[PDB]
Amino acid sequence: STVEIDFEAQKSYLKSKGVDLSYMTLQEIKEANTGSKVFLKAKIKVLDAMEDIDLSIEI
Amino acid sequence: IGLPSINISFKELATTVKERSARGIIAMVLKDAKALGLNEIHEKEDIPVDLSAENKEYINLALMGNVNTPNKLLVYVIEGEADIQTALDFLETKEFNYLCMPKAVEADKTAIKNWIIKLRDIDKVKVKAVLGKVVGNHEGIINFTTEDVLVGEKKYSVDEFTSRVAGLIAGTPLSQSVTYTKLSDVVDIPKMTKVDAESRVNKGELILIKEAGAIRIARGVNSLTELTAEKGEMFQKIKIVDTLDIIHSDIRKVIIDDYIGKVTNSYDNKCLLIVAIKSYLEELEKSALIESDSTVEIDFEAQKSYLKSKGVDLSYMTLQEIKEANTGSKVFLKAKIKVLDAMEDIDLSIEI
Amino acid sequence: NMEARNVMSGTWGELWLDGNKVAEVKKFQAKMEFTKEDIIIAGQMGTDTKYMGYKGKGSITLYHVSSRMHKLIGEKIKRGSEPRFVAISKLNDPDSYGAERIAVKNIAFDDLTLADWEVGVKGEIEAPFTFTEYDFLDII
Amino acid sequence: NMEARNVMSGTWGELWLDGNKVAEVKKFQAKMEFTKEDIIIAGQMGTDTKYMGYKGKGSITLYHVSSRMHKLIGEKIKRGSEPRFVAISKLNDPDSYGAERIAVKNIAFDDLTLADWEVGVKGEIEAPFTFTEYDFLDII
Amino acid sequence: NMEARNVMSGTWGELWLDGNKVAEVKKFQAKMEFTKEDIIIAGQMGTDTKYMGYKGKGSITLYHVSSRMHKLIGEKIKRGSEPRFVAISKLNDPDSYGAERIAVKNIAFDDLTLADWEVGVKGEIEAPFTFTEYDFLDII
Amino acid sequence: NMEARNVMSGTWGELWLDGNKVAEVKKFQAKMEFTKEDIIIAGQMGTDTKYMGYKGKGSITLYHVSSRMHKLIGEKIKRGSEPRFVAISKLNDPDSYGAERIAVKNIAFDDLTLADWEVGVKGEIEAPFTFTEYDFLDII
Amino acid sequence: NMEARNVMSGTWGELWLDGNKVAEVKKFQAKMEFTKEDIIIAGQMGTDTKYMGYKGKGSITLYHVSSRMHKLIGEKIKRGSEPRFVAISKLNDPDSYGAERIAVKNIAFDDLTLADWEVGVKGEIEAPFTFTEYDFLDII
Amino acid sequence: NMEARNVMSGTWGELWLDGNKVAEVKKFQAKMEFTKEDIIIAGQMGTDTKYMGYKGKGSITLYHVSSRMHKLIGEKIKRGSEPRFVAISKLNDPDSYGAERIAVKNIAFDDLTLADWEVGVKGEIEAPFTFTEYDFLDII
Repeated sequence: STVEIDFEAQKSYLKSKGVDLSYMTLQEIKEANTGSKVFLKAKIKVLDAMEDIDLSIEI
Repeated sequence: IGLPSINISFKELATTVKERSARGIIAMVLKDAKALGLNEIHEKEDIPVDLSAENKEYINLALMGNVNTPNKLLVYVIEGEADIQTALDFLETKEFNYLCMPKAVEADKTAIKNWIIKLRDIDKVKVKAVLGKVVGNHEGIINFTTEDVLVGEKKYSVDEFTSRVAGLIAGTPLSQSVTYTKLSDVVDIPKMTKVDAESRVNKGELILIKEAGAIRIARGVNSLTELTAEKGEMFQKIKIVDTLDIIHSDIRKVIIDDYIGKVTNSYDNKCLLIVAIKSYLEELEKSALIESDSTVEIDFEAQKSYLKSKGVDLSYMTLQEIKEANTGSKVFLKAKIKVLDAMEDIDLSIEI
Repeated sequence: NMEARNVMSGTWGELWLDGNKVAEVKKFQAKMEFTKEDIIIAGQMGTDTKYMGYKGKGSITLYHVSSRMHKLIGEKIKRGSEPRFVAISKLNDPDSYGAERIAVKNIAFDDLTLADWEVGVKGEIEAPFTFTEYDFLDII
Repeated sequence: NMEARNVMSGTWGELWLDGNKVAEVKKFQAKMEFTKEDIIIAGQMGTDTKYMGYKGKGSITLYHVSSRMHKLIGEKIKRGSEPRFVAISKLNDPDSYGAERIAVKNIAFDDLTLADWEVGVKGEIEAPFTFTEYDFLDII
Repeated sequence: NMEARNVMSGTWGELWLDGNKVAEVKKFQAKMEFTKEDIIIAGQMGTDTKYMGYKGKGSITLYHVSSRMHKLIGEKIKRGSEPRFVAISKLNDPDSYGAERIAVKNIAFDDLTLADWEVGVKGEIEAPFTFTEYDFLDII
Repeated sequence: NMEARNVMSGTWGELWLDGNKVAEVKKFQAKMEFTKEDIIIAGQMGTDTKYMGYKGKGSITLYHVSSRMHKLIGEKIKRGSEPRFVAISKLNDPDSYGAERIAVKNIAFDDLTLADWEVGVKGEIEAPFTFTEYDFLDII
Repeated sequence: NMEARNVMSGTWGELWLDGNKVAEVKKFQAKMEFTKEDIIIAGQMGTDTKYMGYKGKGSITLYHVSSRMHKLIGEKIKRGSEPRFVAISKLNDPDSYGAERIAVKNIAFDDLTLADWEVGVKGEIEAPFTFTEYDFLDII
Repeated sequence: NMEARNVMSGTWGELWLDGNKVAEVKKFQAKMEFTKEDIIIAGQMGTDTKYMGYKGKGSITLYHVSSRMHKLIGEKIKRGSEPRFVAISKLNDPDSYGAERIAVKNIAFDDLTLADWEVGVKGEIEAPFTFTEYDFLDII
């Protein structure tokens, strides 16, 4: 499972504030200040329990 | 989503289907009024229902196969009163190994032979055709001359059984050869003598024969009969041509995918390409398809001849200078490999 | 025939690792060490040897400019899969007779440097490895 | 593309230990050493290897300003309970392409220096450790 | 917050041995070295460790002014009785945040220097030891 | 052909005992032994054999983290019943061709360890057994 | 899931012998051994077993600081009586899940050591025994 | 006259088992043992012998890369049949005089290993056997 900075959301927020995105490195966008907001994202996987069983028998 | 399902079913034992194969694509051309266009068949059960029973039996013969069933079968169907060249033009795009047409007249056979030879010699695509009665002198085409074969009380003509022959060839692993492989489904063939069969094999035909209490392929040769200084006898075997075509296809694939129009033509990139080809050959050697100690190297003589043709002053030039000289957009290479053949003749002298 | 100008200088060295050119390389080295066994033969005072094989050893040193080795091997090394690479070394001195270009194959690295820094010191990374095969291109 | 300015300098390094910034740090290092086993194969002259795992090693050096390690581990180590920590190392040189920020996890220290002083010498502390995990952030 | 003035200097160090102040002390050092055991866990590539205990090691260096160590341990060492001592170390730099005062207990020395002189050289004595316990006074 | 990467490493093993995963397993053995009878014929110099029967033997080694074996056996042996168990072993190296899963059935243990400790030594348990039949779930 | 810290260290063991704490203990063992009989059936290849009985074995090791064993035994063996003893062992690692306390009952010692010394060697005592039953007081 | 180069190295051996090449072989043994009877005569001091018969013994060792032995044996032992095998071993050192090829016939294996793994150790299989006759194909 992973946790990381949500880059697309941060870029959209910075664009909404009206700052210029041209001539800016990726690290500059990633580390840019966003007032008091924080953007994050993650990924997990959850398993399920046995509930249906199909058995085929050849006699 | 409903209630939890716990079902136990009882049923009778089912026959085990023959194992699939990783290689071998056959292209089939058929004439029927419905289900026109290209069709795909991975499993014998999946056949278009509206097709005629005779075409279905042809497809079943193709899917019979050998120790493994052929990887997949491409079926192209046309209504009728349609030129074979339209099917050929469509089939140029697709990829396949062997092609057969059960219902070819001599004109169709000539057209298919010319198409195959043009693809192999000009289009640089290595494909093969199994034809009934063609005297072509090319390693691409295989001439199967055996008439009136009985398969379960039904008579199949010489053009009709090419489907079974192509399926048998496609189902053979690369290690083995089709020499002396027996057909359990065939029950009888017309009588032939040893001398006649030997002369037919000498003329470049693949035939059926009765031997060791069964019916089996006499020999696995193609139709090439005229040998030049550089061609040689090794080119008359199906297995050798098959492995050579696989090598050609793989090398052309990697070369086109990674280097044509992709990188500048510098000496370093030539060395990188040499390394890639050598690594592929090493993998092939590990797989035991070819013998060890294969080499890949810059072709010095061809590059020197090209530079001379371009008119540059070759005098007062060191060997390294010529080796690393710019050559426009051309690359010259050469290699050396070795391939083996299977056992086919044995002499045992016994002293009593 | 032997002149001091013909001694090859290491400044004219170039390296390709996994098909990509490295520009921060500082030194490259690869060697084969033979395995020998001592054998004493009756009637002979001097001891002889029998040759068994070899082990390939080498190392790379480069300036710390980018995280090249992390992306090469880290996650796979955790997951349990060990990758193998091919390196190409070239040495072409203008005042020498010719060039020398050797390809080293089946390379397996010995470690992965995560962090190494000291205040007032520039960055450097050393990476030892082992190999099994090699090929000759452009010998002298 | 390679210029001399792009080499990262150790003076631009920072370290967080247990979530607290340490400003007296002198150098930081972290290391994974692969375990390898020789395997000889019939018919082959070159000896190959099998990858078995790794051991994580590292060290910290810092100026003697306060009692950090004492408070971190002393009483607990005496009692018989061994703590584990997380370190975060950052390397951000303005002349380089970007930053590097790696987190090292499951750190267990190797010793505890109680006192070390000599007349006419400034105080320093070296602390080795072991670790088993890490994560990549801000990889160049 | 971190200034070069705050680094503690060893000239401001004092030592008490067996309740008496030593004035010729040159350097004092005491450390605890942990004992670890490697443990391999199925399914994990990184090797972990188990903490089992520690050993206390240290040493004292002082100018040769008086026969302090002879009177401390000689006759008892012959007779078969090994004495144990308590040492107090203090470090108070005027430009530091505070002082550091540790007591080392259950000290057993490693040897007793009878004579060591060379013409044209001043006298010095080094005395390694081992300990088991310690206590914290005036931490920073 | 054989690659050095294809040799299975034992770190990638797993064990289920009576349906519960055993995370502290160290090694697992299981082997079938065949009994032979010598055949000697008067007038013939050679000697031949015929198979008589077979038997199964093996053992388990664990790290000592809990009282698993005492709970598993409990009072069953004391009261006089005949407890039998089923074990499942898996070996799945990512670099090998595939997995290998075997079920070992009808297991009877040889003894039970109550206490086995020493100062300065980490604890382990060894448990031999015998069995009668086996099944192959995953083959390679 | 298993951690390296959960392995019990033997330095945390304790022993009570006849109600008196033994501070000089070095190691303790106690094991129950089961006896088996092979079952062979004509016409079947496989061989099976059934349990027959059990027996208890163990031993103790002590540092030699006093004559504890002689006072414990006394003249009871010489006078022809049959003395028996009770032992309680505890293992309580702070980093583990819990404690494990077992009572071993009906102990008969195997021998008595009167003197075993050598110049330059520190003394130890070894005492094997047999027992018949046991009780569990704390389960981990 | 003998040279050190003429001693055969075991890296150049090859094995065929039931017509299939075994690329993971590690070592191969095959030996014929003769049985003797002592002859003693009254009135004479010396003791003489006569031959009685012979027997064959050997073993194989493999790297664990697949389940070759289980597929080779299968259920043949369990079903009560008596399986036998043929092995061919070749030794062809380039520096020796020639090759040596032997066929070992009527092989009966002694046991079957189902699982034998340990954390941090690479896997191997050992398979002893007995045989009755042999043929020589290439003599050096």
